[PDB]
Amino acid sequence: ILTMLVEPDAGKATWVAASTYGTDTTTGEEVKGALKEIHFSTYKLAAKSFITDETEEDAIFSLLPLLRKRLIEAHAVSIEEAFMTGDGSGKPKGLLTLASED
Amino acid sequence: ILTMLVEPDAGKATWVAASTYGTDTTTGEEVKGALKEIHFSTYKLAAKSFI
Amino acid sequence: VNQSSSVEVSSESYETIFSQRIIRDLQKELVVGALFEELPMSSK
Repeated sequence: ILTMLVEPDAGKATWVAASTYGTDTTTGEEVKGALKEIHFSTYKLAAKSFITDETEEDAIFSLLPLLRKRLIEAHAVSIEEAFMTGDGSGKPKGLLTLASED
Repeated sequence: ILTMLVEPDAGKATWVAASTYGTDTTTGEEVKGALKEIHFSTYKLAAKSFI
Repeated sequence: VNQSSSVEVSSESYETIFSQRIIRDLQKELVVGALFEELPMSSK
């Protein structure tokens, strides 16, 4: 997790009267605030692909370049589908569901 | 004919949960694919003239 | 097409080495075409 502190919101300063002037009340109301925190954590995307010894031999072309590419790609697409509409249960929640929530 | 291989369409990874860490599911589900072929051919045109 | 691979080939045609080596069977033996001598005729 990574927790950062979000500064608390503004609180007004009281308008003291004229009778108050000359008394402890002249100093006015206390303005008091507590820092709040926002927490960041991580989810996981993972995929597996498996060239058997034999497919490699049963092809005129190599076939593992594709695997590794289609591998990296699968991860990129996945972050993407989810960052859009990711429900958020074990997937990153996403901009279009983040919106529904708000 | 000239058959060229077309690469397969995109595949998706599996967001995998906290529960799965340390289990076979941690790694995801297979990203499978298949190359496909496009075959090219020529159809003849002709003309004859005589003088 | 060897589909157990996760990245299979397009069609079996890319899983073969089309080799152009032409072989033929033992082939009948020709015996009487040439046992006989030839008369070089030069007229009908």
